[PDB]
Amino acid sequence: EEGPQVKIREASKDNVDFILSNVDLAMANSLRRVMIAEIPTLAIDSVEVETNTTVLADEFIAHRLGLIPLQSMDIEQLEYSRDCFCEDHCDKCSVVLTLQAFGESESTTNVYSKDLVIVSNLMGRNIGHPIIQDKEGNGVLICKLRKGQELKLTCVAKKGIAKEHAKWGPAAAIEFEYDPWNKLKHTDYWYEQDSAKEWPQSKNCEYEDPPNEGDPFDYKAQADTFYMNVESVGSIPVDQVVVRGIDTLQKKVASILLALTQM
Amino acid sequence: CAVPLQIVSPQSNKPCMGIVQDTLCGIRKLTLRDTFIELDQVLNMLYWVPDWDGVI
Amino acid sequence: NQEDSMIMNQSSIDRGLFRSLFFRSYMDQEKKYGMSITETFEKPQRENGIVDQVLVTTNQDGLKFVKVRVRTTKIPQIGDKF
Amino acid sequence: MIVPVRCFSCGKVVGDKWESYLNLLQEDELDEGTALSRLGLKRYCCRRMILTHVDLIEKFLRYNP
Amino acid sequence: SKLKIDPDTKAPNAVVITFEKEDHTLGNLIRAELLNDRKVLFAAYKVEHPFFARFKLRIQTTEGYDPKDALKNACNSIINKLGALKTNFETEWNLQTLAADDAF
Amino acid sequence: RGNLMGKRVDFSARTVISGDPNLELDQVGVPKSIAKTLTYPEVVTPYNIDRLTQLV
Amino acid sequence: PKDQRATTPYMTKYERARILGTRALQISMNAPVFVDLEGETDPLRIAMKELAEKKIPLVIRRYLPDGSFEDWSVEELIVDL
Amino acid sequence: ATLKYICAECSSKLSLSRTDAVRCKDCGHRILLKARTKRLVQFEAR
Ligand SMILES: [Zn+2]
Ligand SMILES: [Zn+2]
Ligand SMILES: [Zn+2]
Repeated sequence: EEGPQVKIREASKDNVDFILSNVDLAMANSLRRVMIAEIPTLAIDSVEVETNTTVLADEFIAHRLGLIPLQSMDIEQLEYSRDCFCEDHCDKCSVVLTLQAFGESESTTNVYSKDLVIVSNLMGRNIGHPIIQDKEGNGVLICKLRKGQELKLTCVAKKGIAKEHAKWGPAAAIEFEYDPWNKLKHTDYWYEQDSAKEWPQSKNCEYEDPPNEGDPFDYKAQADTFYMNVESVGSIPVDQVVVRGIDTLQKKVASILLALTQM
Repeated sequence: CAVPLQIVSPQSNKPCMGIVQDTLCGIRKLTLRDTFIELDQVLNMLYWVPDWDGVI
Repeated sequence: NQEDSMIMNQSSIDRGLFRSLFFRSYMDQEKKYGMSITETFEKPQRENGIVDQVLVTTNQDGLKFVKVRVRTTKIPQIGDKF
Repeated sequence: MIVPVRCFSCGKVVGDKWESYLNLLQEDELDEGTALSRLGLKRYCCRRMILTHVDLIEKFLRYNP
Repeated sequence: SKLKIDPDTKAPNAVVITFEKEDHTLGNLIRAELLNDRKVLFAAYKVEHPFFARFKLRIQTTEGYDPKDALKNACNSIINKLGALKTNFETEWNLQTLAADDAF
Repeated sequence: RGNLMGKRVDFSARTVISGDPNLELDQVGVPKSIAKTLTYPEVVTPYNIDRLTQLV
Repeated sequence: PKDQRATTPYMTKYERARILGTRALQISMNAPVFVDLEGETDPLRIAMKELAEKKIPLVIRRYLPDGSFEDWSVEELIVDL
Repeated sequence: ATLKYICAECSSKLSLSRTDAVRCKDCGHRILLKARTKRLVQFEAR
């Protein structure tokens, strides 16, 4: 296409690194901000406690359960509770799971995510599954239990946005870098004697010809090229994260257009 | 007791208030000889001035 | 952050930074001596937190005593000290 | 207490490396830096969250009740 | 109610728009888009107060060119740019994933 | 000294302070809870009954 | 002793404040309005406008050390504050 | 009477009421631990 051009350098399950060109600065910054903020996903929100004979306090366990990653491919197929006409919660707008265990042996028992049990009807939608990136598949460590203890509770997760609160954070780190050679003179490097030796070279520096000392400043240059690297939390495939962010930004713009038409 | 009516305190013929902390530091860099502002930047800055008359 | 004040990453707080439990305890005595003095707390007829533990005992004198411990969750707020 | 679920700044999950991290410290008798590198914690903002953690729950569980 | 549009009084062909529940993410994008339109005489924004997601955008244009129409054109341009970006990125992801099918 | 030259008073508030560059000198941000606690016995008149009617 | 009053013909800041406040109080008490209501639902602003047009019917009794006094009409005075 | 109390220093329940003193029937202690409410508790993870 004639719009922004893309060139991926590396691609894994956790992070995607690529180069975005033929685009202004504002658009790239907006993409970064959106991927961080408005990426609708699922997360535990409501915690009901039956019993807690554990060391830790209830609210502590609820808070921790809030941040366990969850499967959210079909999150778009799920509806926000704030819009669902059901009281409290419903399968069409929420996912219910439970956590039950109790001390059995004198040794500590490590209550993990994999012990979380899906209860409500998924309607076949690929959502609600706790995400385990562990080598042993043990998953996140929810808590610990002694022999003469017991912990049972019910959790309800709802679709929400990281902007509202962190627990919906889908993307951990976004490396974002442009004009590594500082051709645009957007920066004045601090130095003691000479920046040319007192500053390390960015790994991306090898993707452009080093600037020539004998050339005058290009005062008309635009901050065109960009280098980005998104590390997903595992809740969504990285490419899906990029696609969803792009779609969400375009949808905000479309909503502004629709509001203008209504005006 | 309205704030402006005490801008000049009769204690020492000096206005007690003034620019301090980061705002003071920023001014020196801004008005410095080696400072220049690009068009896009100016328009945004101008709109911050609540009393701007609308003239570039 | 003009004066000594500070900017704190909001999302970082939500991920746990500087979260703090806060336990407080209340105690009360059922009544004074048994010398024709009477009072109790059996739900007579007509701060923020939750009940964590309720402990009932008695002094060496046989007067019943009650201790209540309640707990809450401090979530960093603008204006706190650091 | 116990391993926090997520890094405060990064948001990268760390509440799953505790077991393998302790293993590498003891089972493989490696230094902290090498082990952390093996876990993929390529940013100090996330390496910190494990390196500095103090595990107290081990001591709370000592109590019989 | 999300948007409010009003005419400025300090200059002609100038308007001020208030966006509720909105912030830099889209505001700076829209301003950068606007400043690429030749007929636009002036375009900028600001955020009155961090505590509120209130976004104020002022735009002045040449005669016979409604600033609202300029905003519509900027929105259309942004939408088309995003669409092209998504298409190219999807194709690039497919081609690179063919390799990543073995390396994840 | 303890009751006449000074004295405990009402219609008052006390709390911590903070900075706000985006606020005019003659302005001050007040916490909402306080604004819902202090009051003023405004008198009803023809020019304000409508607003007072709504406020009540 | 209205003849040869030895006090200044200008109006004092404290006098400005008290006159304005008192007139505002009367305005709030449904007292007679003396100028046009131009949307100034603020009684104090109404009093300010009245003072601007010298429509306030009041007189001040300034006191001297010995207890003697001078009476000055608000319309006599000069407002430069 | 009512499952109001638990015998500190032992998992056993006491479930005593008025005029039952505070002695633990199996431990002899003067320590009672109020039986936890059977009602459910709601928390908003955050
Ligand atoms: Zn539902
Ligand atoms: Zn980190
Ligand atoms: Zn016992």
